[PDB]
Parts: sequence; structure tokens; C-alpha cells
Amino acid sequence: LMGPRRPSVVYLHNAECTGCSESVLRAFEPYIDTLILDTLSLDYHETIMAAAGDAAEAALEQAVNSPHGFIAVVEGGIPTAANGIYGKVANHTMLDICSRILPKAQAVIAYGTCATFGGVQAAKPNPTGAKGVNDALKHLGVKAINIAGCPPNPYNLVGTIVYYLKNKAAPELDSLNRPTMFFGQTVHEQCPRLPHFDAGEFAPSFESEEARKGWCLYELGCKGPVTMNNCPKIKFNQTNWPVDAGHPCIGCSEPDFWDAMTPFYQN
Amino acid sequence: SSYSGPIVVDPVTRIEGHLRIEVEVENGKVKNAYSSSTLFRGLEIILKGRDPRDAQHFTQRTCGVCTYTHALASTRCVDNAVGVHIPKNATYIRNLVLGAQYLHDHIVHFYHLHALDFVDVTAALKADPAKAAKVASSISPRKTTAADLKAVQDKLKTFVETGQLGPFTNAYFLGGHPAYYLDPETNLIATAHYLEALRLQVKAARAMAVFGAKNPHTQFTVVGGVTCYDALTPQRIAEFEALWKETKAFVDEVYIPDLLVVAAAYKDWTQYGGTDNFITFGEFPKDEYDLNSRFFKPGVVFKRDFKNIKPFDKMQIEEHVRHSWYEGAEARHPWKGQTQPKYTDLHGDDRYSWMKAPRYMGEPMETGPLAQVLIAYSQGHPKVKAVTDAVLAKLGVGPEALFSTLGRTAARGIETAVIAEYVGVMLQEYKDNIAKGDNVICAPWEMPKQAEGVGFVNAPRGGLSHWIRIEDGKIGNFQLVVPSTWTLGPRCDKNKLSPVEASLIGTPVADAKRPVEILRTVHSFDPCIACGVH
Ligand code: SF4
Ligand code: SF4
Ligand code: F3S
Ligand SMILES: [Mg+2]
Repeated sequence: LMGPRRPSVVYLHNAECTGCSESVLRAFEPYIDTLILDTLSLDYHETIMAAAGDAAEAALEQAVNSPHGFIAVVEGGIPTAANGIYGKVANHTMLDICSRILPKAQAVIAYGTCATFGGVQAAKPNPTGAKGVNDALKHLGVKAINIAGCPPNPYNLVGTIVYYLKNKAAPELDSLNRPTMFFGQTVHEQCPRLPHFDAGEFAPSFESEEARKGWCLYELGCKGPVTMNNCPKIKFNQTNWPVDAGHPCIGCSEPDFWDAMTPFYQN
Repeated sequence: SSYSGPIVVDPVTRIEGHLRIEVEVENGKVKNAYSSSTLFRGLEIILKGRDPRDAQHFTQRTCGVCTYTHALASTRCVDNAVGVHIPKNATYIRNLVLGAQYLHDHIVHFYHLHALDFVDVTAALKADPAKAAKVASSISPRKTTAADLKAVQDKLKTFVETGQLGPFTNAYFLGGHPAYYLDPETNLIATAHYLEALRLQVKAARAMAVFGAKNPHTQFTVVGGVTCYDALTPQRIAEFEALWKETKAFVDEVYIPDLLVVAAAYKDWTQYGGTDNFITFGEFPKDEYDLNSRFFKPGVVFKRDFKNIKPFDKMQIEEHVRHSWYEGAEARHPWKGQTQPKYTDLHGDDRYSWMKAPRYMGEPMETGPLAQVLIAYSQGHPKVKAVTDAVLAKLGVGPEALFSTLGRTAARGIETAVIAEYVGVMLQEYKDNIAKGDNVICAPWEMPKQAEGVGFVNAPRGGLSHWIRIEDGKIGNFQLVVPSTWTLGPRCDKNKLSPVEASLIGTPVADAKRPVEILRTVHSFDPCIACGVH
């Protein structure tokens, strides 16, 4: 799978919906083919790898034990309840898999709010005791770079990897371990509707002429003011983002947002 | 020379989610099978007590491959519960984003999830690009030259001689494999198109964000309609239309010809992976409250009796737990559903999966493109009939060939082709409606204190239903019954094998260490375990 020349990436899937994986496939300039053939060596990835079963387990072992070293990218929360039983791969709990592999990585990136902070399955009452990577593995000294969002902007993953490869270090991180180059501003301070906000010009309903006219979505629940992300700047798929589609921000790059930001249509 | 004994495939890769497949092999053929889903999240438990308006944001996160589908199902479900009839334009926009989801999903499934079961990428290195170009140009109106395919070969050569095979590490085809049949040139064409599809899918997904804010995980639906006033503008409609047009060209000119070339080379695969019973919910409504207003209509078929399609009765669905890791053994209709995890480890108390086992009138039912296509055909759907018949004639096979792994794979292509065309029809109707001066996209509604609702989506993997019981204006019960739950859940309390389990019986396996034949059948159902278990 690996060796020298391209940096080895091991991509793990814990308790996840595969939306973070899909977001990376939307990579643009560079595209995912450039990333996989030229930039990186993608040495394990359950969604797209050819090997399955024992052959896939062997490819994972080969990648993790490489003298050349590897980068881990982790999608999904780690279920920790009932000794990790709620999530297994190859009959190993996800907690055990991550506890064994992540301390061997040269760097770990937690990709998506599930891997950074626990995510949707950690929402109350958290029946599987799902935890973010750094929370679950604090004891092992794992300190993943957290790229949050549900799913994050793939621009933020690629920018973080490129930085790491160039500088041999993590970029400046905020107090949630997210890179300040992407997460340093609220969604709200970047939003085109901020003049209506300042003017107290709020849509009272989605059917209203005020919503048609693009008035602020704060009264309809928008969490832009308490959410850190670069959505209005970079946008998604080179073309849009939630408020420009007329829907409030649901706070999806914040910890515990499923419980902190709900009801989503209230402020 | 043929293996007797167990084979375990864990993880099953090139699916969504965490699947363990177990088989018993006798004399080189599968005689028994178990479909074991090995992650649980419990979204139904998490939803209890919450605002019904919030359900679609949580359930969308059931799955990011079949992104949007669950937001759509939950929103249809809560729309239904509150009794709102959304405006025509909300129906059009929702329908258009769903049609775009199918095209993205099926193109990625064929190339990036399924094709490595059939395509030896490293043999593409020994192909003659000039011969390969001639073959590629014979099967498509798109002209491919020798230089075009050499560029691909040059790029692959450099990748392979680096020794870092990445996603091709330990592939079942490395060094050759008796169940891989393609010649080098066909491997090179398929590989070229795999790579091409990696960039094309970016545009197919972008089509959803034009109206739907972003992909993955759209953010434009609300109870009552949609939020995206910008979707009414000629600029956004034009942007959507251009992405759709390019995506449809790729379906017509690259995916379907490739599908046919591979199916022709693997015609033995009409002999494996058949199933008996089919269910489909219909999709792309004119009337949100009438399934029979959908472009594809609902139906149920037992024992391949397509001459006697039965009406779909939503009250005949029960989800079993006797072979699942939940409390007890009682099957439940989803408006009386229960999600009470109780793990017993693999085959502990004869339980082996986190999926429930949905049964329709007690029977295991395949859902997905092969159900939608066959039932639509049988209902006289003219577009489905014209495409299916032309595929059958190109392959030189009879309709019976459809009841197989190859047939299911072909049906996913037929449905992609048919939906790609129909998106243009919906788009034009949408445009026509705007031109009449209807600019309304959301309707007002009120939250009842007590209600029941159900939302039906025919997703790229089949019939999806979300079920809500509202109590004191909050979520009293919320149950998802997802297409992969139907197809890949375990046995029921009558011990009937699920569609995937049953389909696996009779599978030949040439090399037990590299059981690509099991992957071909399992991948032909396009499993989604995050969907199936939620
Ligand atoms: S962060 Fe969101 S999109 Fe990513 S795996 Fe979790 S639920 Fe899915
Ligand atoms: S729509 Fe949201 S992010 Fe934009 S100005 Fe209003 S509250 Fe802020
Ligand atoms: S919901 Fe998420 S994608 Fe951006 S606009 Fe809000 S942080
Ligand atoms: Mg369910």
C-alpha cells in the first residue's frame, strides 16, 4: 500500500454515517484523484478499498506498522458503553482498534463532529456511550487535530493535511483543537444577511415575504452567531451554503450541538 | 479441487457501514449465509421526547451516502402527521434533488464500490491502448482515442511502480484470479472511466447543492415545503440544468455502455444471487398524499409472480427481533416499534445482527433498483419497459436473467438511465409552473398535540419509511424502516433467510482466501449498514 515517496494515510471508520467520507470525495482543486494518486497514499479506507476481510485486515496492519510512519484520519465517534460492544470491525471493538492504532500515528486528524466531539450518536441519552477521539483516548495521550462539521468542509481537511506535510506540525489550534485558519470566525460574522440582523429585520416564517427577500433567519433558529466555521466564505460544492439556501445554521461544527442547539428552529 | 468450511468476510469493504458476512461452503459452493451488522447508534432512542421539527436533522445523519433521503423521509413523515399539503414547487424542488441523488449514488456505486469486484486494474497496464480505444469507441457515441487511454495507463503505471498500491493493496485480482474475466483492454476502459467518474460525481453532487445548500447533508427542507427562494431564479435553475445535462451524458455514454460490456463478459452471473419477493414504495409524486401519483408506483410481488402485483398495505410491515440484538422476540409494526438493545455476541441465543428483520405479510422482501424496475415494468411503465427491453436485447438474454446478481446490477443502471431522463421532465414542469406565476415554496401548518404520520421515500436502495407518533406535541415514538434493513437484516422469528442471505446460497467460490464471488452478490444489493441499523 505504502513505502516511501507518498505520505501514508490510514482512514478509520468508527460510529459514523459515511457523510464525512463522502465530503472528501467532493474535494476540488485538488480533486480526490490527485489527492490519492499524487499527494497521498491512501492505504486503508473501508469505503473504497479493493481488499475485504482478512486481506483488508492485513493491509491495515501493513500500513500501521510501516517504518515510514502514517497519518490517521478518523471518521465517527467511538462507542464506549458495555466495553465497546456497540461497534466492531473484524470482531474487534472500535475502542480497542483505535486505542491500538492511534497512538502509533505520527499525527491524528479527527474528521467530522462525530470523531471530534462525539456527534449524533452521542446526543442524549447516548445509549452507546459514544465519545469523540480525544475524549475517548485522553488516557493514551492521543491529541487529534479536530476538523468539525457534519460533515466538515473538505477544504478544511485538505488544507490541514497540506499544512502538516509542509510544516511538519499542526497549525494554530483553538481551545477545541480546531485549526484557527478555518474555525477562527463565527459563521454569523461572515454572513451576507448580517445587515438585516443588525437592523432587526428577521423572517418570521419560512413562507413570509421577509424570508423571500432574504431577511435574517435568527428568529427561525439560526445558530450562526454561536457557531465557528468558514461556510459563507468557502461555501460547499463551489456553489452554496445553508443560509444562502434560506435555512438556518444548525450549529453543526460545535460540540454537543445536537443537544446545545436544539430545538433547531428556536433561539 | 474445492473448499469445504466457513468463510468470514469482516469487514465487507466497498459498502457503507460495518457488515460481517459469514458463509458455510460445501464443495466450493455456499450452502448457508448470515448477514451480521456490527455497529449500532440508536437514533430512534435519541429522538424520543424531541421536537418533531428537529427529527429530519438527526435522521439525515442515518447516512451520508444516501444523504438527503432521510431528511426527505422525515419531512414527508412530519408533513403527513401535521396534515400540511406542501406547495407544488416544494414538491418539484424536493423531487429534483432526489433525482440528482439517485444519479450521483448509482454512478459512484457502480464504479467506486462495485467495479473492483469485476475489473482487474493492474491488468490495465498490459493493455494495448489503441485496441482499447477502438473497443471504447464501439460501445459509446463518445469517441475515445489511443492517446486518451494511454494517458490513463501512463498515470497508473507510475502509481503501481511506486509500490504504494493504496486502495488496491491486497486486491483480490492481484497476481490474477480465476473469477476475474476481463481482457486487458476492457480493464483499461473500465479503469479510465473509474477515474473519470471520480471527477464527474463532483458535478452530480453539486447539482444537489444548487437548490439544497450543500452535499453531503442538504439543508433546504422544512415542514410545509422548502426554504430555497433562490431555487426559483433562472440562474440557479440554469446551473442545476447544466450539471444534470453533463451527469445524464455520463450515465448514457459511459456508465451504461460499461455496465453492458461487463455484464456481457460475466453472463454466468445470471445464474447466482436470485431472490423471490419484491417490495417498492414508488417515487417522485405529483400528490404527496397519494403513492399512486408517483412516476414509479408502489407494489409488492411474491415468488416472482409479476402478473399478480399486490397493492402495498403499510399495515402489513412488521420488524422482527428474534435473531437481532434487541430484547425478546416480538415483531412490531413501526407505529408500535421498539428499539431496546440487548447484545448477545455472534450467534448468542441465535442472534447475530444489529439490524431488525422487516417482513411483509411475514415474507422477506428484496427492495432497491431490481424491485423498482421489475414492478414498474410489470405495471406497464413505458420508459422502464423501453430501457429494460433494450438492455435485455443488447445482452442476448431473457427476462429471467433479471433474477440474479447480474440482473440487479443491470437494474441499477436501467433505473439510473430512466431517472436521468425523467429529471429533465420534472425540471420542465417546474419551469412551467414558475412561468404561470406560482412562486410559493412553503405552506403554513400547525403542530397537533397528538398525531401519527408516515413518510415514504423510494431511495436508491429501495423503500424507506419513517414513522412518527406525536404525544404532547413531542416525539413519542420515531421508527425508521430502511431499504437495507429489508434486504440485509437477519432471519425473522419464522427463521426465513433475508434476501441477501438467501441470494448467497449457491454462490461458487473459486478461492476461499479471495472470495470475490460473495462480494459480487453482496455488493449488487448496494448495502448500507448505517441506514440498515440507525
Ligand atoms: S460528523 Fe456528521 S456527517 Fe460526519 S460521520 Fe458524523 S453524522 Fe456523519
Ligand atoms: S441568517 Fe444566521 S448567520 Fe446570517 S445574519 Fe442572521 S443569525 Fe447571522
Ligand atoms: S449547519 Fe453546519 S455546514 Fe455551516 S452553516 Fe451551520 S456550520
Ligand atoms: Mg428502525
